[PDB]
Amino acid sequence: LLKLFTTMELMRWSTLVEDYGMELRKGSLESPATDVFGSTEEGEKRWKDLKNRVVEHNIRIMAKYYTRITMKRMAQLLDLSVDESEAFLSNLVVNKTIFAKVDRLAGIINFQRPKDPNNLLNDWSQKLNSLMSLVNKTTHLIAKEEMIHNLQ
Amino acid sequence: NRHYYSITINYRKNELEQKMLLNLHKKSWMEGLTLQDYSEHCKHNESVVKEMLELAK
Repeated sequence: LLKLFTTMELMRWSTLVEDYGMELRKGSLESPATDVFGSTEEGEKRWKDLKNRVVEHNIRIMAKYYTRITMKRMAQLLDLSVDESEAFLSNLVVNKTIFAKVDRLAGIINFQRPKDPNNLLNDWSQKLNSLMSLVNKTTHLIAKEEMIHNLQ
Repeated sequence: NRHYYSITINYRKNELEQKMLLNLHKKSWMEGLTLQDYSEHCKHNESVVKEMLELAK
């Protein structure tokens, strides 16, 4: 649960293989894992849908970051094919990846770098940067000016 | 006005009232560090006032 909680480091599911396997083996707790695999196809749908759901979820986590993990490298670190990464992109176009950048030339993607209107976006960055510099500059200024009063 | 008259009124203002009330009122129309709301409207020239520029046209 805490690994599914937030800020998911891209982790190996082979580490989850022994977790789910002994999660079938032990009858100490959560005995109906064999009931999760109860139907011949349904637990397989839960399983491929499960690996699918986390392998989309972590992409939505690193999609917050603009750090550009360069998905041709990511498909190599994931040890999975880029064709099912195109299938992952078919899950992304219905998962609304619609604000992104792909390449005919490269295979590296960008989740950002919009058209960037300077009357909107660099407007906004310049606004909160300048203003927060001004008023954060304002407060501890007079506050430390009150702190030096107590040394007298 | 019969049986009932009036008297003139003048004032007095010393320089502490003058400059205290004056910088009090200019400061009541100015900002704290005073550089604060400048870039705000400089960049509302890019966000808001462009609409008022088109409506002006």
